Amino acid sequence: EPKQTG
Amino acid sequence: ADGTLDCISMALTCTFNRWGTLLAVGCNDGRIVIWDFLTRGIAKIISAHIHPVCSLCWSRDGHKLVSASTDNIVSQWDVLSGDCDQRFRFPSPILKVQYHPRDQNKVLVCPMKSAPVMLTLSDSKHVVLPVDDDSDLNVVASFDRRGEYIYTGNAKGKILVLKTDSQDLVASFRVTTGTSNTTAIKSIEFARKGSCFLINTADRIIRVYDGREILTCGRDGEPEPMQKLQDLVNRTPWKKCCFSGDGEYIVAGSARQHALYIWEKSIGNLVKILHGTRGELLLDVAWHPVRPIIASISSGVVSIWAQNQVENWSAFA
Amino acid sequence: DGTLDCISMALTCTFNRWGTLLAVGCNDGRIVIWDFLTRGIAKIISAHIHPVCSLCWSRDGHKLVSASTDNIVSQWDVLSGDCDQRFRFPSPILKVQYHPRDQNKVLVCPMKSAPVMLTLSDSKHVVLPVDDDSDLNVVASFDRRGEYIYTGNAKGKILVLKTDSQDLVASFRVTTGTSNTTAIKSIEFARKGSCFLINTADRIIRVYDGREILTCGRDGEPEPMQKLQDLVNRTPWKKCCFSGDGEYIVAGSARQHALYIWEKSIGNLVKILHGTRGELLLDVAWHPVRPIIASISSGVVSIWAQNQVENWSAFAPDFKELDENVEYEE
Repeated sequence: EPKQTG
Repeated sequence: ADGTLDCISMALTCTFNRWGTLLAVGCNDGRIVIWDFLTRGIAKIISAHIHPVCSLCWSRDGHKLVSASTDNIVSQWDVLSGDCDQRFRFPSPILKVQYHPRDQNKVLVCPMKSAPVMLTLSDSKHVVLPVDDDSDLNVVASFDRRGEYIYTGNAKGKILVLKTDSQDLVASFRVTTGTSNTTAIKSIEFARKGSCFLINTADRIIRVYDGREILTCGRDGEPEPMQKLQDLVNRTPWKKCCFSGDGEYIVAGSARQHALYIWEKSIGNLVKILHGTRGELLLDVAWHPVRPIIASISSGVVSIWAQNQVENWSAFA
Repeated sequence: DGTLDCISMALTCTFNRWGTLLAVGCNDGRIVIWDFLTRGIAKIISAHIHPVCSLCWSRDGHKLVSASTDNIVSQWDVLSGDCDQRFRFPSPILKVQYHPRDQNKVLVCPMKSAPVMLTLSDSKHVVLPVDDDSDLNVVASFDRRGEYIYTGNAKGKILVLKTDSQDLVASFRVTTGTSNTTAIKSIEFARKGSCFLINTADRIIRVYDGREILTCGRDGEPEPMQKLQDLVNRTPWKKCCFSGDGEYIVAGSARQHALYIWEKSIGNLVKILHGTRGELLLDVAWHPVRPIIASISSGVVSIWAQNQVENWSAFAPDFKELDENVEYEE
């Protein structure tokens, strides 16, 4: 379960 | 000093065409911006409304756009020329406009105060659909995938399934909380494959049903959702949700963090969260009909989130 | 103007009918399918052990036909990667081409043999007629509808055959003005309309109306709609093709890594795209429905695109793209 941000 | 801030558009609503080569984007200044995935730039700008456009839908054949403004105006646009084909004046605002997915002579309009109306455009008849108990404040509705049924939902959790042509009630049910209270229906979305759809309710739980189980159940049934999806940690409410193109995932945009949650529909499992830049208000979300691409609008800026398959190679010198 | 970093050792490339995908045949024998929507790889096919020198998409977009340098000709399922069928020829293959209206027929153009048309379901074939008998080097193309097959030989003779019967229904020699012959290096048709072009050893690109040739009939003298050449440098042309609408033509000069673009109607050079000076031009394709052109030089694909007048002269909303590179998987 990843998270990506920006 | 200032100047270009005055005339730069803010994006408010967006939708893909059926093949996902084009993204139509409605703006605060009434314009509709057509953005082209093939060239990665703007193809066309339609000067459409005097006021912000708030709803947009593409016809099946890709040639017409239906749009709604805050003027209570529903217009059809010819995208190649940019010309208006037809305009309607409603009383009370419009929440949503939607083409019949198989016959683009029919449009479903959802006014805020009123009950939903279905237009035939070759001749401009409307026909109000029935509403239960007349909590007709905030009725949302949607065609199912092939457009044989219209599904409506009101502020008291009542969902009607209507025949499209005959307008006759063929199924109904009421969505309740874990405390047997009703919760308001905020949106209905069908997937592009299969027969599942989802509802966003005021109790911050997205429910996924199989429309086959619901017709089976008939008038005042108890069908149970296949999946109930929610933020277990922060209990965020949901601004907007929809299925992936194949119907195996669901994206849901948080109304309180610039964040997109993504679940696998079959096992209800949350697989990732996309965090937008902190502090921005999320306004729309659309999953690409045939690709792992999500468009989202937050604070007037369009974001395309794309997975790109690459191989592992890279340079050494 | 923007190269693809995910593809290496590119050799030939062709768009599918909607220009959402770019099939790239590679020097390592793989076909890499690049996706214009995700700007990433859609599909990798291990197609040969030898370089892939020719590709063609079926009209329904599900099948690819390729040729190696091992003289193999294979049909692939783009979804599964599976090889539906495989043919080995004596002598190598210049060109493979589906019949545009019937993907059960493919046209093969061998180096020293006459052209062959196959049917994939029943593995039968036709060898097509040939004029000068010692033609040997003949290239051929279906027309846009696939009702005729045009051929060109090393002596400048164009045969027009009917695809069903193989009957010569029109023909003409292409003139160097003098009277000396000139070799036909390729025949290409527009996706819209009736025009085709011929690339020739005298470095003049000749545009003909297909109907103007049918009318002229057997051993005619039809005159070119348009004659395109570079009278400054007298440049040879590695590859030519029409825009999807058929009113522009691009031709790639390998000699000076540049693409010339003319109007077909009037004939005047509209623009020249210059790539890097080190590299040798291998292939060029024009997008079927957009002002986009794909280039291969030294195994690198370059996309040249043209957005409309706006893009900020119009004060449009801001668009930002967040790309998540993931590993290619089947």
